[PDB]
Amino acid sequence: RWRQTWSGPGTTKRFPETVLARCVKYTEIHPEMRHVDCQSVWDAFKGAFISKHPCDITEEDYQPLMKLGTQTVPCNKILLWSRIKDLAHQFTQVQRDMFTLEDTLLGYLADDLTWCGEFDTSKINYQSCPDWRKDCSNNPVSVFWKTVSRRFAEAACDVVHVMLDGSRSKIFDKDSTFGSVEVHNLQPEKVQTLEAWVIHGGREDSRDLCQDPTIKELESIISKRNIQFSCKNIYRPDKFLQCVKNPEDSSC
Ligand SMILES: *[C@H]1O[C@H](COP(=O)(O)S)[C@@H](O)[C@@H]1F
Repeated sequence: RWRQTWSGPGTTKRFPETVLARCVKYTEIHPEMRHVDCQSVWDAFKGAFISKHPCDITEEDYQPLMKLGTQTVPCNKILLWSRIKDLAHQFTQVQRDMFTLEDTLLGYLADDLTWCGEFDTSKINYQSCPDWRKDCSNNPVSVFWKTVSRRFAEAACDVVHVMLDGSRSKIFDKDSTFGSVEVHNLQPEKVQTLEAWVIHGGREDSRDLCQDPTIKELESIISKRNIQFSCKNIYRPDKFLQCVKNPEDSSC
C-alpha cells in the first residue's frame, strides 16, 4: 500500500457499476443497439482481463467483447482526433450526425476509465495498473483502445475528418495512437480524403498551421494509401462551436 505493483492509476472507482450504467444509458439513447444484453457485455469485458496478467493482454482477449459490441456506424461521418478529446466530443454533442469513437458503444463504455486484473487472483485491481511507458504496453487499457480504434478506422469511408491539437510540439505525432494505429487502418479502397482540422490554442496565433512540417508528414504518409489530404485551421475554437450550434448565422 506504500508501494504499489504498477505505476499507473488503479481501476477506476466503481468501474463495474459505471460500465454497466453507461451500457444501459447508451442502449436506451441509441435505438439500433436495443438487441444488446448489457450484463453479457460486462461479462465479455471482464473475461478479457480478469485472472489475466495485466502485461500479457492480447487483441484476442477482447474478441468476445468486440463481437457483442459490433455496430454499424455511418462510414462517411467519422471524426477521429489526436490529443484534443474534449473539443472533439463537444463538437459531436452539437453536430449529431458526426461520430467519434467515444460515440460508439464500446468507446462510450470505456471513455476516461482505467481497469486491470491480477494474474494470481480473480479480483479487479483498484490499487494500481500498468502504465503504457513505465510498465508495459500490452495492458488491458492500451490493448482495448488499439483493438477498438483499428476496427473503427477500418469502418471509415469517403471523407474522414481528424481534429489535431495545434498548440502541441508535434501537431501530428507519428508515435501517438492516432499516428500508429488509426492512420494505418484507413482503407485505401474506401477512404477518399482525410481532412485535418488543426485547433489553435493561442488567440493571437494566426500562423497557417496546415503548413507545419508534421502536417506535411501526415499528408505524405496518407498519399501512399492513395488517400487525398485536406487541412483547415480552426483559429477560434469557441467561435467554431458557436457556429456549429448556430450555423444559419451570417458570421459563420
Ligand atoms: C485512437 O487514437 C485517438 C487518440 O489517441 P492519441 O493520438 O491522443 S494517443 C482516439 O480516437 C483513439 F484512442
